[PDB]
Amino acid sequence: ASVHGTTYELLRRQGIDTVFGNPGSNELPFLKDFPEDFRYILALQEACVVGIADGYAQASRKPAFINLASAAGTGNAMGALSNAWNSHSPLIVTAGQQTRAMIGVEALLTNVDAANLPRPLVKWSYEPASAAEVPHAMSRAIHMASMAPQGPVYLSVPYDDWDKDADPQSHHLFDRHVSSSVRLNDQDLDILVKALNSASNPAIVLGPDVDAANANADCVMLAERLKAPVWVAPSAPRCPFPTRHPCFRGLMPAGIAAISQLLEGHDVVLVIGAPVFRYHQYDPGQYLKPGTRLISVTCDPLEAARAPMGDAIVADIGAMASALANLVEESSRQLPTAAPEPAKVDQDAGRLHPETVFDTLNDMAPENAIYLNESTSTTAQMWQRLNMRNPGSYYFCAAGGLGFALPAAIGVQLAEPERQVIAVIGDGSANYSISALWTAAQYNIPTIFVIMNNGTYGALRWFAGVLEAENVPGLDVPGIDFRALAKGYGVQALKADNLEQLKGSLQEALSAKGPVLIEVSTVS
Amino acid sequence: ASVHGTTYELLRRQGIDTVFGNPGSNELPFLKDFPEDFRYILALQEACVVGIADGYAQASRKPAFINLASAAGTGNAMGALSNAWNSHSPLIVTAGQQTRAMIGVEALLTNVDAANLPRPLVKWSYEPASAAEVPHAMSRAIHMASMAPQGPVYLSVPYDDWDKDADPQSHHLFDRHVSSSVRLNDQDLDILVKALNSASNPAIVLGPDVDAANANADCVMLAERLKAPVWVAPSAPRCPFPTRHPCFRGLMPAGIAAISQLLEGHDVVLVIGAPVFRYHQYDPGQYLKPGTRLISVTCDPLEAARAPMGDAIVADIGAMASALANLVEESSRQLPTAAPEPAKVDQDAGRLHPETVFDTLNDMAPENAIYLNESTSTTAQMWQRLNMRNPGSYYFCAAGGLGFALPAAIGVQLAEPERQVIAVIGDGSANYSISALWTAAQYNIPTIFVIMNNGTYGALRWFAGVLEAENVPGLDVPGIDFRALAKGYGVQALKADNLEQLKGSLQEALSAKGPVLIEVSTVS
Amino acid sequence: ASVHGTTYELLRRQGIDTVFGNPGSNELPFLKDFPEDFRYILALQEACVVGIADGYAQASRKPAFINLASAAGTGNAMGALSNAWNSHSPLIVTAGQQTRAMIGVEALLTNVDAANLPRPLVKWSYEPASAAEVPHAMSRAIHMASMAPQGPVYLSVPYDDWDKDADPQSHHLFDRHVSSSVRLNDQDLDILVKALNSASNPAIVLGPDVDAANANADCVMLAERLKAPVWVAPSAPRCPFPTRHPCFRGLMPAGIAAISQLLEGHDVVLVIGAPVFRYHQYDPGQYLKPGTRLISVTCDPLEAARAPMGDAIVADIGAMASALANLVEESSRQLPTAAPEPAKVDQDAGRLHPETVFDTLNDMAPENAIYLNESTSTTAQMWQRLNMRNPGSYYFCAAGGLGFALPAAIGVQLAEPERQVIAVIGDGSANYSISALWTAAQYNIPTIFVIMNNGTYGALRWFAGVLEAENVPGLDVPGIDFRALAKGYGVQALKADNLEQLKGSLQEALSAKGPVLIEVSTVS
Ligand SMILES: Cc1ncc(Cn2c(C)c(CCOP(=O)(O)OP(=O)(O)O)sc2=O)c(N)n1
Ligand SMILES: Cc1ncc(Cn2c(C)c(CCOP(=O)(O)OP(=O)(O)O)sc2=O)c(N)n1
Ligand SMILES: Cc1ncc(Cn2c(C)c(CCOP(=O)(O)OP(=O)(O)O)sc2=O)c(N)n1
Ligand SMILES: [Ca+2]
Ligand SMILES: [Ca+2]
Ligand SMILES: [Ca+2]
Ligand SMILES: [Ca+2]
Ligand SMILES: [Ca+2]
Ligand SMILES: [Ca+2]
Ligand SMILES: [Ca+2]
Ligand SMILES: [Ca+2]
Ligand SMILES: [Ca+2]
Ligand SMILES: [Cl-]
Ligand SMILES: [Cl-]
Ligand SMILES: [Cl-]
Ligand SMILES: [Mg+2]
Ligand SMILES: [Mg+2]
Repeated sequence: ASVHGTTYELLRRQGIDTVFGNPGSNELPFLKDFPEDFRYILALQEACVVGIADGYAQASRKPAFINLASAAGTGNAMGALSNAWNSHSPLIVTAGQQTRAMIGVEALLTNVDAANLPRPLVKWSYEPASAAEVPHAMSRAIHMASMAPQGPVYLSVPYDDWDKDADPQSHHLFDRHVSSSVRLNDQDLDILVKALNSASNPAIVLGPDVDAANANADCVMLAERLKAPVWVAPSAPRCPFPTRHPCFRGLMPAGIAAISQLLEGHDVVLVIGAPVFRYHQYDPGQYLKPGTRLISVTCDPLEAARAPMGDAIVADIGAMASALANLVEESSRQLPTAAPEPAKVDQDAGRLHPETVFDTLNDMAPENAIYLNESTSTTAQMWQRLNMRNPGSYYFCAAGGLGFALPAAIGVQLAEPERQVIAVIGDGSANYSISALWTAAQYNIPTIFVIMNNGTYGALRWFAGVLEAENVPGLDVPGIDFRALAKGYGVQALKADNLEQLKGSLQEALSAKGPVLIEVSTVS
Repeated sequence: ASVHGTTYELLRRQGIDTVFGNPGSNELPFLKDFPEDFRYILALQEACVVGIADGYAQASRKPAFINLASAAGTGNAMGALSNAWNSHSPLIVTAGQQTRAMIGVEALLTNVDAANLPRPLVKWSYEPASAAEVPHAMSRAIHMASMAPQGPVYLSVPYDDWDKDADPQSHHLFDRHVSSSVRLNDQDLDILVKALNSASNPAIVLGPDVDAANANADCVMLAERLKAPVWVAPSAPRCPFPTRHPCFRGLMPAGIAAISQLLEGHDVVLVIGAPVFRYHQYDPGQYLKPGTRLISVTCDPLEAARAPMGDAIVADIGAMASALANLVEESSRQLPTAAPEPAKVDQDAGRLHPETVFDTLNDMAPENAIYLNESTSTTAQMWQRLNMRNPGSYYFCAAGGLGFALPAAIGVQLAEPERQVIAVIGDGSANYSISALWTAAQYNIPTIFVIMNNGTYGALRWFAGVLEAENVPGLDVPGIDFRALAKGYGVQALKADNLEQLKGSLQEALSAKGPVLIEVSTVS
Repeated sequence: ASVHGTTYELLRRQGIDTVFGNPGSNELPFLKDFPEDFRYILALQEACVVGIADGYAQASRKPAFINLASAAGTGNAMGALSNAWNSHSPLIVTAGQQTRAMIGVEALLTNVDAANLPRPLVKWSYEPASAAEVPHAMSRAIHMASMAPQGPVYLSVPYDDWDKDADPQSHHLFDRHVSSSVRLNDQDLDILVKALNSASNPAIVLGPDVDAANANADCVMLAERLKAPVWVAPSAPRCPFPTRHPCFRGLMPAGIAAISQLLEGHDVVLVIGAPVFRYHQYDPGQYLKPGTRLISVTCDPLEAARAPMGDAIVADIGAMASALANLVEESSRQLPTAAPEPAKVDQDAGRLHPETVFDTLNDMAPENAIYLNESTSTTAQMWQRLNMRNPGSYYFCAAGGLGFALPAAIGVQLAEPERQVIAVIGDGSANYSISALWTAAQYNIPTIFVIMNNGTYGALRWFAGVLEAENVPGLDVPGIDFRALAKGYGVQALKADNLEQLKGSLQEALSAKGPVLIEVSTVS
């Protein structure tokens, strides 16, 4: 067998059946004779390719396979990889290299020092030393992406390798099963459970790796048993808990002092599946107040090492959440009472308040909708206003890199064809990966894109306000017609300049058979 | 408090009380006011510093702390770090940097691009962005070295940082407990146990991480229950099993074909705490024969990813070995019978056969001796001839890097003051880290060094033989007087030119109160 | 032809005829059939191999070729490479890699991520993607080491490559001539010359790249024409000027304030072949005083970029020094008068003052002796007391990394068989690369080693004094018998406990036919 045949068999045997890509000449020998059981999803720029694959992997809870055009294609995707690193997304990023005979002279399209190119944003990065090594290297890439803590990996392959003879002993790669589904030993787990049972006022903080593990329901059971309030760790890339469950307390502010104040009076704080903590703003103070002990369960040694406080356990989040949920006692304390409904913001017949948009989405969207957020100035109100009952219902750029939500919403919608995906994206953010719209049109992936148009980089204006920073250039983005951009890429386009029109536009979008973009005129 | 005071308190609170070092000017501000409860162990060159620390960490089963002289000191230690990487040794390697005000001009002793210097031989490498970050970075270094899979880490600190004010919130670092003591979830563990119980002819292969975890006794119980032969994985850095236990079958040859042949007819092969596999010689063939299934338990995702065959489970070796030993059924098969005694090689009254040396050591050494091996041409016979009943009884350079055993034997002896350490080191290997002898003399660490002197790089001569390689230069090392070298560094020196003298020399060495070097004249 | 045959022909055609090495199994297929016109120089540890090659390259003013044992051998040499980087030494460092078929499984002796290992201490680092690329990669290594600014490079070669068929088109590599012998364009050079001619009180500062270029005599002509005092830039790795020439003013102190004070009143300061500046101690103040303009000529863009003051010209030092020396006017100012003789330090009949040792060496050594310095506390007095009339007369570890002078002195002596080499090395420094002595013995390279024995790391004691740092551990190195160490490696050994004996020992050493080590008892 050839390296090509053996590699596609390895992929198929490891559950991979879709290639997200934008092709180049070094990749044509990989893509030729493309197997009839595989699906190729084309996107027009590599930030889009990787964003789509990332949404697909996150929602499907399995690795996604990517093929990019040598160094330039890889480089165009590196902002996307920064988000993927922070969300622990299992992405197998492959790129073609020049023919081995032409690497030394650095012919056009030679990826120089290839394995160094995507660092430090990948778990593993490699170029094989021979053609027959390629299937083994691909095996390594699959498993390195998939083992806890999951993450992106990179493999560069000289284009002449594919037609060469494979090692027949590569068949041993095909059915390898590799597990990191592990949890704390019984003795030490019993110590932790007893600490939780003995707490007089426990709190729980949950991060994205809970949703990635589909540990949400187990965490609900855990919070109910412990009668504990539940927060979402700051800068949340995913939603790990039903947002109208009685224990739910919302998104933590991304500040050191703000978090220690929120946790004050809680004697044991159990953090699961989050870094401790993804702060953002400068908000100096105490990491914890006296009287609060923190215990973190994380899938990532790098998270455990860098926490500035608390104990940590490095283990699989699904295995730990299940074990804890089933081992803790039923506390006789009273169950926390549900947060009140958010207020209705006054809304006239003019431009939309973001609060109005979120309330209307919550009113009209199906109860199993999936939301994506890249409307940076409105995140707190989004979290308060969307009832998200189910797992896999929310995604936000995990490293704060704009250009994620628009393509990721297409990948999530491909992963979850029966759940309506609604991406809420600011007018600034919408441009970064605008060409991703084409893929939704071409494959008829019926994502709904809600563009929040206020003409400015709102979150930066606000931050310039808190800095008292005068004369900052580059904060306004006037003069973009998003309906025309949608038309440009073949996506149905609507515009909502007021509440009446927003409702009408959503009704049309929700019953459409294809992707729809709604440009919403929002308040400055 | 100062960064200096806070950092030493963090070290003390995390169980660190010894600094292995060779000082330079960038390190003096760290080493000043050296705490009276800490111990500084000086060595004369950095391969020696790190080799001593490495033996200490491996034998003590806890992290060792190192302080090296900027870039040059770090660089001199990089061969030592290659071994430490392969043995998963928890080494916290620190080095001083120029004062922050002088880094930009690249004053003498500026470590340029410092964090890149020890890559790829460290798990984590870093220089903090400010003085107040230093204690947090040190915390990260401690935990990154100590979490499974253990390994060396690197921290560079500008010398002006130590006198600066620490963050008072650094006190939260002091008592952090971080655990990776995890094992496979119950459901999947039950599947594995049933596969082991159902095997008709199981075999067990054990690697160094078993000895590192002190999982040896549990693996004995496991092998006894399964009535299974036990091999040591190839290129063994440690001994994971009593070498005269009835199940023991010895060191596997480091070849692909040789291993698949040895495993033929075994239906399930359980590998614990080893890469799959650390082959060395070219020996092409089948990874496994038809009919053999392999299951690997490893502490290291990188090992699981690169195995060319078999299933894998990534977990703590101590936790897994304990669980398996206690969950498997007692097989009704007959217990394997012990390997026969090795033959006595004919020995005249002249130069010593290596076999004679090992037999004599086995006869005379205490039953709790600890051996180190850097006699590269004699490893197979060493493994056959030393009865090593106890854990922690054997060390061999895990990446094949010479210059390990001589300093490591000093560190092991410091770690295990009641167990006589005996390092068996070839005349070629002895030179790499010869100056380490001084540290044994100065601190009166009573290691015994047995120099196998045959005047040549024997293993390379042999390999040149199998290659039919003629006219290879550089294979002979005549003209070294090891007794004079020992005298040079203050270590008692003896010479054994025949068996009579070997016995006499060992008797003297074994009753000595200090380190002793015996130069043994061995056959070409 | 094979890759082996083609590669040795390329080496021979590019002027390489000597391999400095310590062999391992991955290198045997390179070293087999070693050409009869090449010379292999074995050393016992890789810091020694590279130090010897470095002295050889620096003194010969041509590249030196090195072959090391995979990752461990490379790593053991990395302290040596730190010095080589700072001295711009043209070193071609090669190492063997595992066979391509065994790289993926990471068999023992696989150099993982090989090209990253020696970074950031090399100009270029690479592993070829195929066997037929090896000669081209070697060509690249040769030229990258040899082009200004010269420096070390690294090439890793899988051992199976050597026997494969070469590309016949590789013959075009053999006679390539690559030049960087360039100087500033005529127009801008005329501007510089006019600035020098117009200066009322010029000074000249010279660094190691002047001696590397053999630009010394041209700089003498330049200083004589300009009637300018001449200093050696701080932390000097080489001597660029006759030390008793009337213009010579000695070694600059390695401090910011000290240098600006020395240069005060000089209106134009021309720096040639040095960084601006290799400061060491913290000595804050002005980079230059008002009224001083600095102009730097450097072979190294990295030096020009990081200078904190002055203009710079990046060009070949030999070409620039020649052009300037021949273009400037003869100033009618008076020639500077020579520095006075240094004082004779009072010396009793006991332990030797370092000043006495240097005075006696100056009295007895030939006028074309070559000195190496690794006696860190005595450098200022060494520079004042040795009359070094000729180029290539002084070497000091360019990155401050100890372990350079002992092996480098052997390489320099091999490069300059008619010039007596005398290495003056402190008792602390002597241990780092002590095994290098063996190579001097075995090849009968008649270097003289003068060990300055005061029992302590003197320069660090002094620095601990200026820091007022109390309780610093690890500063004393008692209990080393250097005569026994020399005996151990087959080198004639003498001891000088007083002046009478020093004179007697030097007389014997100077007339000896082989290497000689003299252990000198010096004052604390
Ligand atoms: C790739 C990239 N570029 C720039 C930014 C910086 N940035 C920018 C430009 C923001 C403004 C986004 O504007 P928007 O219209 O999408 O949303 P808002 O008006 O609600 O802030 S928020 C933010 O962090 C980024 N995070 N990622
Ligand atoms: C740092 C380093 N340098 C070189 C080698 C290569 N090497 C060398 C030089 C060997 C010969 C060791 O000679 P010895 O006298 O210690 O033992 P034997 O005579 O029994 O082989 S075995 C081997 O792998 C190495 N492994 N590590
Ligand atoms: C590899 C390495 N390790 C440690 C140092 C630190 N160091 C050390 C240890 C010095 C003392 C040298 O002692 P010596 O006996 O050779 O000479 P003096 O007594 O004259 O200082 S000077 C110095 O910078 C270094 N520069 N390089
Ligand atoms: Ca109102
Ligand atoms: Ca509502
Ligand atoms: Ca906006
Ligand atoms: Ca016989
Ligand atoms: Ca016996
Ligand atoms: Ca030998
Ligand atoms: Ca006097
Ligand atoms: Ca004199
Ligand atoms: Ca000294
Ligand atoms: Cl358990
Ligand atoms: Cl479980
Ligand atoms: Cl010109
Ligand atoms: Mg990069
Ligand atoms: Mg490196």
